[PDB]
Parts: sequence; C-alpha cells; structure tokens
Amino acid sequence: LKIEDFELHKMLGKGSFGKVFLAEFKKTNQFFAIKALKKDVVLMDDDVECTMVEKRVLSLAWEHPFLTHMFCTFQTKENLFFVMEYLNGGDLMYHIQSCHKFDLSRATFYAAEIILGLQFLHSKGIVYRDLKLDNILLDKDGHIKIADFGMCKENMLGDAKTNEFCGTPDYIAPEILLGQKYNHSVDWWSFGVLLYEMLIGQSPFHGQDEEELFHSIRMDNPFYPRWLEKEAKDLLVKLFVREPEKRLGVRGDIRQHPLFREINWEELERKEIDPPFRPKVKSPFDCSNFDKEFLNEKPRLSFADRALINSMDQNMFRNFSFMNPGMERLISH
Amino acid sequence: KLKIEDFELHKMLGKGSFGKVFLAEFKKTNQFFAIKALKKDVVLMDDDVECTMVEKRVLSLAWEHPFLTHMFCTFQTKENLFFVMEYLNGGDLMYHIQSCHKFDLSRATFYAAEIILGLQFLHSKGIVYRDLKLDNILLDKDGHIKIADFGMCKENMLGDAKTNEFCGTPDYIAPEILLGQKYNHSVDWWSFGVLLYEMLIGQSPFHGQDEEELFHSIRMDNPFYPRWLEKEAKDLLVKLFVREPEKRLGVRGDIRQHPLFREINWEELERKEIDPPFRPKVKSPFDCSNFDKNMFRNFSFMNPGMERL
Ligand SMILES: Cc1cc2c(cc1NC1CNC1)N1C(=NNC(=O)[C@H]1C)CO2
Ligand SMILES: Cc1cc2c(cc1NC1CNC1)N1C(=NNC(=O)[C@H]1C)CO2
Ligand code: NA
Repeated sequence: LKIEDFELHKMLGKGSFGKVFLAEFKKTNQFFAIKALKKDVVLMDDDVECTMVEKRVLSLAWEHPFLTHMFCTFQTKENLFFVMEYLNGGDLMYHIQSCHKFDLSRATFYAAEIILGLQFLHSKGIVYRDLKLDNILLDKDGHIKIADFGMCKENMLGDAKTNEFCGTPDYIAPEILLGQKYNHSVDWWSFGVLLYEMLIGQSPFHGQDEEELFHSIRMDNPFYPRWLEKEAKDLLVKLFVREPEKRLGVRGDIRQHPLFREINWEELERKEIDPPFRPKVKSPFDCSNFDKEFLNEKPRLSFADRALINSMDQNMFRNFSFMNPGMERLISH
Repeated sequence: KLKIEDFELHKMLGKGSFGKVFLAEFKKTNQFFAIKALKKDVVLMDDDVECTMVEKRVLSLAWEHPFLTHMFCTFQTKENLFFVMEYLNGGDLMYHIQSCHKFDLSRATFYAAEIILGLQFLHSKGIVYRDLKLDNILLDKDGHIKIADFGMCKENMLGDAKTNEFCGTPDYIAPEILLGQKYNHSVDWWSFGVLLYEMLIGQSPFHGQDEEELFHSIRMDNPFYPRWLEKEAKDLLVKLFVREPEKRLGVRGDIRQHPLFREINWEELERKEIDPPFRPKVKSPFDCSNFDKNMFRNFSFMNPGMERL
C-alpha cells in the first residue's frame, strides 16, 4: 500500500502533529483522515518514540467507542502515515470558540464519555498526559473521540510510576511541575481543567508567562462563578486536590458523583444516550466543522532533508506498519 | 567532558572561511547536530585566536535566546576546535534572496522584527555584533531566523563603552568605522539598515567597482528608493541610514514602535507564537559530500541543555 492509492481531496489541518488530509481510497467512496508525518521532522523534534507509542496505543484503541480508530499505518523512505476514521463532527475547541461555554448537560455528557475513554486507557496501563479541548474530536452524531496518543506512557499497571515533564501548560498537573514521580493521577487533574473550561469558558489557572502560570497551578484557588451548579463545583473541587492520592479518579468512584446522577453508564458506553449537541454534517465527506485557513490550501506532502534521511538509521520506525482485517478486504478487491 | 569520538560525522555541509561544517550524529541517542570544525594551525596563521574565543563566550550567553544559534558544547583535540551546534536546515538568507530576487513586505517585516530582538538581546548583554549580513542569518525548519557566526563580536560594551577596530563585511560597514571613529552598538543598526534594504529591494544600497568606491558610496551617497517601495519601509530605512550615530534609530528612539512593525505583537513574536509567513520548500540547501578526513585554553564549555541529553 502507498499514498498514491489515496486521493487527497483537502487538508483539514497542519502543525506540530504533521498534516491531516481528507483522503479517499481510489474511487471507492470510502473516506479516511490521513495524518501524514515527515521522518526528518520527527527525528529533529525527537518524536521517534512518541510516534511508535501512538501506533501501539491506536492498536489497543480500535475496540473502544470513544477513542479514535486507526485502520492502518505504513511508511516510505520519507513519510509516516496513519490512516484513521474520518470524524467530521469538529473538535471541542472549534465548537467552544463559537459558543464560548457549554451548557451543563452538554459538558456533563462530554465529561462522562471522556471518563469511559480515560478509564479504559488506565485499565490497560496507559496514562494519556495530553488531555485538552483540541484533542477531543466529535463524530457525525456528536459522541466524543479522544485523539493524539503520542504523549502516552505505557506499562503503568500496578505499583508503577514515571517522572518526565510533558503535557500542555494549562493542563499540567502540579505533581509534574514539582518533579514528582506520578501515575494516572495526572489525567484526572487535566480532566478537571478540561471540565472547568467547558463549563466556565476560560482556564482555571492564569499567567503572563509560564512561570506565573505554573505558580498559579501550584498555589492559586480556582474561581467558581455564582451561577455554576453546585454539583459541577463539587466535582471540580474534588478534582483540583493537589495531593494525587486524595484526588477523585485516583481515590473514590468518579462515576458515582452526583453530576452524572442521570447517566446510565452501561447505556452511555453502548452509544444509546443521544448527544445533547448534534453537529451539522451534510455527508460522510463534509468539511464544514474545520478552520477554513487549511481547507483552501492545496493538499501536498513536503520535500525531505535528503542529507538527514540518507544518514538516518532506518530501523527507528521498525514494527510501525499495521493493518486491521477490514483494510485488507478493501484493498485486494 | 565530551570528545569527537562520541559523535559520528555523517556528511559535510559547508567549507570555506568559517572552517568546515559537518552533520554529526551522537553515538547512542541518534541525535543529529551541526559541528563546526576549525584547524588550530589554520586559526593561528589567520590570527583568529581571540575571534574563536569571543565566539565561544558569546555562544555561551546565547543559549537562552530563540533567534540566536544554540551551541550545545565546545571541545578541542590536539589539532582541532569543535563547536557542537543545533542543526538548522532551512538555509541562509543569501540563498533565499538569490532564489526569489526580493522578499515581499510581510516576509521582510517578519525577518526584520526577529533580527531586532536578537540584536537588542546582544546589546543588553554588552555584545556589539559587527558582522550582520544575509549569509550570517540562518533559517530553522519552521522559517524563524537564527543569527549565526559571533566571531567578530566585541564584549564589555555596556553604557558608554566604545571600541575602534576596523571590521565587518564591506557592503554592510558603517560610516563611523570607515571614518576611523570610536564606535558602539550603532554599527549594528547601520548594517541592519543595509540588510533590510537588500530584503525589500534585492540589491545593495551602496555600490562600487572596488572597495575605495564602495566605501565612498557608504560615506557620501544617499540610497535610491524606488517609487513602488512602501512609505513606512522607506521611512525606517531613511531613519536607519543617518551617518551621525547618536541621531540613528536603534541608538535613538524605540525601533520597535516604528509604523513598519504596526501589526507585530513583540511578546508573541519572542515566544514564537506568530508562525513564519514563508516555510522553506527545499530542505537543507547546502552542498553535501561523503565524509573522509597553548593559545586555546578555556575553550571547553557545555551548556546545561546538553547536560540533559
Ligand atoms: C486538524 C485535525 C483534523 C482532523 C483530525 C485531526 C486533526 N488534528 C489533530 C490535533 N488534534 C486533533 N482527525 C480527524 N479524524 N480522525 C482522526 O484521527 C484525526 C486525523 C478529522 O480531521
Ligand atoms: C553553509 C552552512 C551550513 C550550515 C551551517 C552554517 C553554514 N555557514 C555559515 C556561514 N553563515 C552560516 N550551520 C548549520 N546549523 N547550525 C549552525 O550553527 C551552522 C554550523 C547547518 O549547516
Ligand atoms: Na497569579
């Protein structure tokens, strides 16, 4: 399989994560989102291990209804490709910029579906570490899909901990900022930050530079407006406990919190509770719910630093190729 | 303490007056770097002992700033001097000027803004740069500028301190240097004017068939500005090409408040939040090859960034 077998119609986004294209396989009317990376960029950014972690985690994640599904991965001399399911609902950052903040029932629904996704990852010994609004995609019906697993730590079951400094600044837990060894607790602090931003429409911690922001994360009390529902406030107070072992998600049973009192968790996992927000989606190949800056730009793969790629060790991305049983059936035919 | 055996020299990127630049990989980590290599006997012949030490001392201070070339570590063998640098494959600005003749106003404004930040950092640290030019500005893979080659710097230039040695690349040298005057950071702002003029117009502001005529033009001729040039770009260049240093913009006034940099948020620029308007298409526009083959005391140094790796 090669990229020439796909027709790259539009570019949905670019950035540090690479380039994401709306791709159609041949002329089968079967659409996909292809994340296309350049090997030389990956090497200079020191994202070799991060790329392999993303492949491995997406190999676990095809079961779970609220993690992004990967159909196949493959590589050329210059390129690394992930062929994903195309989720044209739009990400939560895109939707929250428009409406400023989410209503209580919508934020609760998203919070509940994210809990199922995170608890699945944690059960497999995976700590996610990069939970944020623009890493949560919506599908055509409005169910959440957690995305971007390159920042994960695997093999975290049992009495296991890790210590490396990573994540997005607004969402970084204080235990990471203080240089402590940590476990899945870091995801639940980030979850609280995400939930706060959905409900309140701004971040709970602030600063003019990173130093003030990290001080705020370590020291400052989150602000709860008078209009905020009390059970929403309670959950956030139980999530913003700086002692990791006393934080909800690590301690207690987060599903039994009164915020999710109307939520049947078995029904939610089976996709049987209707999302309070259904995105506008005309077709399976619609591009309405994406920033228009990228869409208008012509889809293309960059050139590569030939001196770097020729001098590179080829076996860095060994065992990168993957393919589920569905893709083999829709290739040979 | 690091050694050359810890690296593996893969391919040669450049060769000339700045020694030889090699693309090198670290032994176990597979982390790629640019290594600049100088022969000691060659450096002693050219009388650039002090120049090499000034480069090391400036590159030690310059690890913090985003638009200066980052040096990870320096070390020496019996015959060679090595600077372990971050690998910057975007290409130098002389290459990109030669590609498209001139940069448009947005591209020229962006590069001019990032150069102002880099220069003003050096000036606040007591470093007058003195060799600003297109081929000493490297781009990273994203498109951000990186000021390189600090061998011609002068240290301890804080407050009313001055120096008097004749130096710089002919097209860019200030009148006060040509007039043999005791000068300060003002010389960088003249050179900035020349570099900015070349980006917008695609030719040098001062001309001559030899140095004698070129230096006369620098001292006497006012530069030509075409009709199509934007009035704000012209205005900044006119204020930059003042021949009395004290009246020059950069020395006098605040260069960041000029109408050319109207849309530029200076803090967001310095944090690298504003994306470059030009990403390089060609990757590593440099000539590539196979590999083949006590005045320098206190040359060894290692930045705390390298200590992590
Ligand atoms: C910008 C962007 C657009 C995308 C998608 C992702 C992004 N950007 C990433 C950065 N965080 C979301 N995806 C989509 N579907 N499925 C996926 O797995 C990914 C490739 C839809 O389009
Ligand atoms: C010709 C040349 C090639 C280079 C580099 C420099 C040059 N030439 C110099 C002359 N002005 C740029 N560098 C690079 N990365 N970082 C650096 O500091 C230097 C060593 C990449 O390759
Ligand atoms: Na504060």
